[PDB]
Amino acid sequence: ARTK
Amino acid sequence: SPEFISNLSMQTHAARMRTFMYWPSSVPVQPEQLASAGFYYVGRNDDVKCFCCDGGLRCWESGDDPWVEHAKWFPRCEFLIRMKGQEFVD
Ligand SMILES: [Zn+2]
Repeated sequence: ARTK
Repeated sequence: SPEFISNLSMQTHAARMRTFMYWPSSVPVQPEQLASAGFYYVGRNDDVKCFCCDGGLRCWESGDDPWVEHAKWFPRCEFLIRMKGQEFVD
């Protein structure tokens, strides 16, 4: 998961 | 429930689970894992946000643990700390  | 709230409409586990109605079932992370960790679906792609800290995450992959991702990207989230403790968050 990564930040938007 | 934490003192601080970014999305009051998503304060309840039941509300957060409801956003996963149209969650793509090809994404390899289950809605209950996300909702339990404070996340709700914002309705585009696999984009989610935490109801407490407003932290936003996408591109969920097999093996991702929503609690572990919550603590690595948004380590000062009040909900995260109340649920898992200062001790869990690097
Ligand atoms: Zn959070």
